[PDB]
Parts: sequence; C-alpha cells; structure tokens
Amino acid sequence: SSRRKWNKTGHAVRAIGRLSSLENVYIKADKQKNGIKANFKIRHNIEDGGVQLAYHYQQNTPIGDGPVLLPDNHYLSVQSKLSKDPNEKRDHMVLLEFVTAAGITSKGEELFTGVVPILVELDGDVNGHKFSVSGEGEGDATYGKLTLKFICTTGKLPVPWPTLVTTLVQCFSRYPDHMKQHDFFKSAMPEGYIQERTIFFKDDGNYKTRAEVKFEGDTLVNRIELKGIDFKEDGNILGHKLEYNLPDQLTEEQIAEFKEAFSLFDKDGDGTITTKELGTVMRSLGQNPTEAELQDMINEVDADGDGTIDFPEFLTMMARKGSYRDTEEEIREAFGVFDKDGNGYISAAELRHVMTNLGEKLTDEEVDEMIREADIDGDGQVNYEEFVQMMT
Amino acid sequence: SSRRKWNKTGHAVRAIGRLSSLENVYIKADKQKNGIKANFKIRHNIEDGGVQLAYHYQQNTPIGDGPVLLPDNHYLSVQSKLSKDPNEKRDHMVLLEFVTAAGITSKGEELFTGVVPILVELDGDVNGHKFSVSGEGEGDATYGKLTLKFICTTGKLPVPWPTLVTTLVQCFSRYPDHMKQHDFFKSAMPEGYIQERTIFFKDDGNYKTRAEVKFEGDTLVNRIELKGIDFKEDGNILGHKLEYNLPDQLTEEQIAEFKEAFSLFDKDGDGTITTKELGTVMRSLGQNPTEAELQDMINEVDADGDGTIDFPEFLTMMARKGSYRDTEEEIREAFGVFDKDGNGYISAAELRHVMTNLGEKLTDEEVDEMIREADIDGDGQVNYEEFVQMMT
Ligand SMILES: [Ca+2]
Ligand SMILES: [Ca+2]
Ligand SMILES: [Ca+2]
Ligand SMILES: [Ca+2]
Ligand SMILES: [Ca+2]
Ligand SMILES: [Ca+2]
Ligand SMILES: [Ca+2]
Ligand SMILES: [Ca+2]
Repeated sequence: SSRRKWNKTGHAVRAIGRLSSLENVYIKADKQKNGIKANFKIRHNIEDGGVQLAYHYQQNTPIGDGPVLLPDNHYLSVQSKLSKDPNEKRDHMVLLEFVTAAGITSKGEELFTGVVPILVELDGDVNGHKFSVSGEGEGDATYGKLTLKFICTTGKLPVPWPTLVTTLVQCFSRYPDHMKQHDFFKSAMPEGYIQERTIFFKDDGNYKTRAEVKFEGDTLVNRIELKGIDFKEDGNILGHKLEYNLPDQLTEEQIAEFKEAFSLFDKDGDGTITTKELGTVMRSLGQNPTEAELQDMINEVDADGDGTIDFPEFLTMMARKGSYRDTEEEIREAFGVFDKDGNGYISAAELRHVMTNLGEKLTDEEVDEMIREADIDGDGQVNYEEFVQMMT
Repeated sequence: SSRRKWNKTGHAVRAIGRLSSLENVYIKADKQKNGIKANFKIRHNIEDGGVQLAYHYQQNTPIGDGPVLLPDNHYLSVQSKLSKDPNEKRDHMVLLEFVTAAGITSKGEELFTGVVPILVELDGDVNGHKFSVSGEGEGDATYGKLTLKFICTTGKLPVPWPTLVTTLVQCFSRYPDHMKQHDFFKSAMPEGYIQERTIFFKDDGNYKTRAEVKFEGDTLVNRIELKGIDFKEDGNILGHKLEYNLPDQLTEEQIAEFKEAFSLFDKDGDGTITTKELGTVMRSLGQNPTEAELQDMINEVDADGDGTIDFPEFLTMMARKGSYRDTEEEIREAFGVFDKDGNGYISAAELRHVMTNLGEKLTDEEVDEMIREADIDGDGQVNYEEFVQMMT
C-alpha cells in the first residue's frame, strides 16, 4: 500500500521530469530585425553528480541586404559527441555533431550542397581571464553533419570545453524538403548573419556572445567574441567541475559504419532514405514489398515525420538495443539473408552477390579477404557460428 | 577494411530486418461483405533459438442488419503479457493485453464506455485432437485494456497457448477521437460480428477459425470454432517447442503502478492525456508552462500522432531506460520536486502537498505510513538517501 503510493507518485513526478526536459533548439521568427530568435536549455553533467543548467537566449540578424527567409515556428534537434586527440599536447576538443530540423508537418542553400570547409575563431573574456580558441573542420548540410577540432591558442582553457560548444554554424542544419523555405541560416548566405546569445548558467555567471557567420571565399567562417561575467571562483565553470563527455555513446567507428550502411540505402545521396530507395534496396535482395507496405515500413521509424528516414533517424533505429534474444534472432535472420541457397554456408559468391546488389562494388580479392577474415575453420566459406562471431 | 565491410553490410541487412518485421494488425475495408479484412504476422519464440512465423489472414462480417462503419486503411498496435496462476492446477493462461488504433492523421461504442465482462469459449480440432478452452475476464476500451484467464477444460492443451492468443475481442481496441468513425468492431454491436481467420504456421500446419463476437446481456461473448490441419507431429506446435512468454517485460505490478500514475494525469478518465491535463498537473505542482510549450512537450512522446498521450504511450515513455546517470539525475530532480522548501528533507506536509496536488486524496495516517516506510534513520522526514532507496 505504502510502496504502491511511493512508486506511483514517483512515476508521475519522473514523468513530469522527462516530459519537460526537452533540449531542442526552439526557433521563431524575429520580423523586426528581419532575422530569427531562438531559445533552449543545455544540461551539463557535474562531476560526481548533479546537473548544471545553461539557459540559451539567441537572436540572429542578416549581414547583407538581400532578402532572407523568415521561418514559422520550428526546432533543431542536435546530437553531440566530444572526444580527445591522443596525439595532441595542446588543450583541445574534437567535436562531432548532427543537427536536423523538424516541427513542421534559396540561392544560399546552393552553397551548402557538398562538404564545406569551416574556420572558427573565438576571443573570450571570463571574469577577466582572456583566452582564444581556433577551430577548423568540415560541414555537410546534406546529413546535417559537423566535424571540427578546436584548440585553445592561449594555453589552458579557463572554462570547461562543453560550455563553449553551442558558441563554437547552424547553417549546416539539415532542413527537410517541406521545410526548405524556413531555413533562415542558409538564406542569409553568402553575406551571412550576426548571431548573438546570452547564456545563463544557473547559480553562476553568464556568457554574452556575438558572432559573425559568413563565407570568406569557399570557407564558412564563424568569428566570435565572448564575454563572461559574475562567475563564482569555485563554481562548476571556473572550478572545472563539468564532465567532458557522456557514456553510452556510439564511437566514431560505429557512427562511420552506420554511415556507410546508410549510404547503401541513400541512392541519390540527399541525406535521407525514401520508400523508393528502400524498395530498390529490398528488390535488389529479392524482396518485393508494395508501395503501401514500404510507407508502412518507413512510418515506424519516421520520428520527425517527413515520410523519409534521415541519418540521425537511421542512427536511432540501429542504436536502439533490444533484448539479447532479439539481437540473436536478428543475426540469425541476417545470416538467412546472406545464405542465398540456404545450405548453411555463406560463400564468396553469395557475399559478393549481397554486397553488389546493395550497391557496393568489390573485387574477387576483397571478397576473399572478407571470407578469410570470417573463415575460422578454413573451409573457404562462412558458417553460422563464424557469422555470429563476425557480427558480435 | 574487411571488418568495416562486414560490419556495415551487417548493419544494412539488419536494418532491412528491423524495417520489415512489423507485427501490427493491418486493417482494410471489405466493402462487398460490408465488414473488414485484416492481415498480419506473429513471431513466436522457439525454445533454444529460432522463430516460428504465423501468417494471419482475417475477415469480419456484421451479424445484425443495422448500418456499420467501414474504415479507411489503418492498423492496430498490440502489447501482450502471458503469465501463470501459481494457485492453478489446470492447464491455463493468464493474459494481459493492450490494443490501440493508429495509422490515420456510434451507438455500439456507448456499450464500451466502462469495464465490460468477457466470456470466451473455444472448441478446437488440431490433427484430430479435440480440445476446449473456457476463458473469462474484463475489457476496457477506454485504455484498450484486456485481462482474461483461460483454462483448457479438456485437460492438457495439445497446442501451445501462445498459438491461441490471437484467436482467443478487437471491439476493445482504443480508437482515438479522430478515428472514432473507423471503428467497425464497436459499430457492429450489440448484434456483433463473425470473425474468420486462416493462420499459417511456416513450415507447418494451419488453423482455420470462425468466431461469433456479440453481446449476450451485458457480457461480451466470443464463441470460437478452430480447426487445425497438416501439422507435423514433431513440429514446434504439436511438439510444444514454443516459449510461453518473453523476458524484459514489465511485471503486472509495474504496469499497475504506471496505471495509477497515468490516472493522476488523466483527469476525465478518457484513457489519454491532453495538454490541458498535463498543464493542470504541472500548475498544481507550481510550474506554469505555456500552451505552445505543452504541445511541444506532448509531441516528443506522441508516437502514434494524435496530439495526446494514451496509456501504452505513457508506458513506453516510462519503460524507456536511459543511462544510469540519467536515472540517478531523474531521481535527484524528482526529490527536488518533493522537497518544496529545499531544506534537504521531505516532510509529511510536503509529501501530502505533492500527492494532494497530483489528485490523490490521503489522510494523516496514510502519509505517516509512507514517511514511516521511507524514514530509515527515524527522524520523521525523508532525506535524499532514503528517497533514493525508496525509488530504487
Ligand atoms: Ca535519398
Ligand atoms: Ca524522417
Ligand atoms: Ca550458401
Ligand atoms: Ca568456415
Ligand atoms: Ca484525459
Ligand atoms: Ca498519441
Ligand atoms: Ca522540506
Ligand atoms: Ca529520515
């Protein structure tokens, strides 16, 4: 009776917790400044327990005089992975990021068709501590992918790296087709835009940031001025009490593998999988589902609702871990897909058949290398056990 | 290189696997017979590995002469938990089930407003083996909830219990408001409908079922005739090689707790949570989010897309387990919600405050009992440690 009450009440409270802990970047139109406004919350993990909240308030205004796109209300969804370079002696941060736009049922965008080089430069002043950061890398709006390496050019960074992430190129967000007209960021290019923020760290000081985001030649440049005030000396920021990265995250190798796998489905390379492409892939493997069935298949994983599957969605589908029995069975059926004649052994010809039909061109020697990598008993083919050890 | 190819190819194949392993019940309109047609797949787990597929083909026709509702294409989503009665010596099956309709952006329904008693009777003949099953329980279309106990009245059941589940009252499916007009099952009441199926077990025999589903007085009765043929003597069915239930499932106590918790949000008791009700709950706890923010909160968990949160959705949200740090932090913040004055101790007055504001009326002695259940050091209040042990 008492335990039932405690448990149910706890369930309700935690439910309210999960429902109102959204970390999305919320974007509205700022029609007076002819740009946009944004607001969101960042939750940093504190060493040995706790969370440091950072309230982001944001405004963006066009640099040029050309017409821009003023969006209806929508949001950006962001995934971030922070990592270190073992061969680096300088205070630094390796950053991988995926940003995709949702929330709804130009010339500048043409500048973001392929991979674009990125230069980031920041000069900061937190409680009198001057510092500088230089970063560089690549952005691919197609997949909404960002990959950069930042370095503190003034020695040791006086603030934790995660506090600078949101400050250190939203023009590389992937906007689905039905939302192409709501992309302010790309529409402001090549002239670019000014992005200003106030970031309030709960029970601590705040950042004020002003940034110029524009094309300089072929390079997307983000030049930043940051000013931090009212920070406590032994707070989570100046005291460096924030964790660098999260656990339970996919390694960049996992993400790479999933990226190539996704590339197998994504035929035109527009960064998303349609029913036509999935149907093509399945038809190549001998399965012929109908259009209705294909749409029914897409809808199950189409989280942001656009009738297709982008790369973060594919990532979510393939990172979702079920029961161990589910995994085992998934592997068994996969083996079923590889073993065409159902004779219990995957031959080189069958592996090559599956991979070629998937879209991957590979030679005799490569297929042979794969077989050799898997062939434990050395009989020239891959049985179920070997396949499982290869898949686990 | 080889491992990269193996891994990515495996990822693609498994992706195709997950995308095309949908277990939903797919419903279309059968305009000639003035009823419906349905098709779906059931995956049974085989002992020591493997899956037994069961292809369900279904047709339903009205019994009465009154007009019925012929739906546009949609589907039913089903969750099933099979359990045993320890105090039962007869061959039996305890069944808990949740069915909710989705897939789209009458007088009979009035018969399903509250809890309705259910009687099930089946006579079967599989490979010459006659048998009978009598089941009884309750259905609540509001939550799409079914709870029954079935018993083999002829001794030992010659087929595995899980093979009879789909055969052993889809009129208790929860149809969201925007889909009320697509509910054929309830519209055919009280006269009811005939439901016929052919269920093909891959590499084995098949079932042919004919059922009468109708009201007899106040009781919803499902009378079934089943005929099984072409089964292999040592197959998964006659050989009883199918597993009874899945692991990694919520116990009926967990489901009960989550049910009461859900009841706290569900103010009008219509089986779903709206933005108004969530806003009411949060306002009672001192938080005042806006309408836009409330909708933004709902949309994050609104899987089947109806602008609200039904009980299976709430179940999915609260059964989704994140990192251990996420759990710990969720508990910490929950404690924050309980501890109003932030003094580090949850008092009886505060617990009562939270619970009363949530909607639960409870007395001094009950709150005292809860405190006493949690109060480890016996100081009359609950600190963070005690709260955590209570929540874990
Ligand atoms: Ca594509
Ligand atoms: Ca999508
Ligand atoms: Ca073979
Ligand atoms: Ca071998
Ligand atoms: Ca309600
Ligand atoms: Ca819903
Ligand atoms: Ca207190
Ligand atoms: Ca105590």
